[PDB]
Amino acid sequence: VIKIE
Amino acid sequence: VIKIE
Amino acid sequence: RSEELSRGFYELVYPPVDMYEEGGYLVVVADLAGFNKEKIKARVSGQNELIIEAEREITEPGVKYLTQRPKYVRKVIRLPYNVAKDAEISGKYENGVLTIRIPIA
Amino acid sequence: GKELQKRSEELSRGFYELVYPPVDMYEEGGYLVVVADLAGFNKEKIKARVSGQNELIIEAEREITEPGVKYLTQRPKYVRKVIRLPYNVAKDAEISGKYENGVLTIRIPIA
Repeated sequence: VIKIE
Repeated sequence: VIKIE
Repeated sequence: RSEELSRGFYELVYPPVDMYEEGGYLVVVADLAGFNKEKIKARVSGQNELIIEAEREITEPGVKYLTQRPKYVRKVIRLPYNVAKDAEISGKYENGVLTIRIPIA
Repeated sequence: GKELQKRSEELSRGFYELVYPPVDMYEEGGYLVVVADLAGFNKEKIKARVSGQNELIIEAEREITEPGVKYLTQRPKYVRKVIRLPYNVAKDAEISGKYENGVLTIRIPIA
């Protein structure tokens, strides 16, 4: 899963 | 007219 | 699967609105992300119509493959209670959500 | 298409759950940029991944509790948008994601 900053 | 805060 | 709708299509259904009544208030909630707060113009017009209007500059340098996000927004909301002409209506905008609480008389 | 003739009341969370969020996809600076209007979610609930080499999958879940008399119910509780990318994403690609002002912006390196 893409790390949502 | 309505203030969007 | 991946069927891409036209921007013009989204334009006619943007934004999604929830309207409901609790505690003597008509609470209007709209997913309206990516706009400037000072460029969102909402008002109740003629006792029974809530009009939400917004404009934004969409700046995307480079080559477009998909474009669905509208630049202009306009949604007239049938209002149930023909709210009072006089009362103080609240308007907040956070996390892209526009929440408008309208008092009923 | 041509659910445009329905009136707003007749459009439900289910409809918007099919077409949301609206999305812009462009390349600049050797980067695939995917911009989405996903207002009102918790960033620790937004789940984006590239499955295969070609498909960005944007998933998100939120709780909506609106006590009182319902009149309009259009905002999605769930979202699951599948977008086919015009670029092959490396498995080890460093993908960034930001959630600001209700907007999810995903940058994918291609060049």
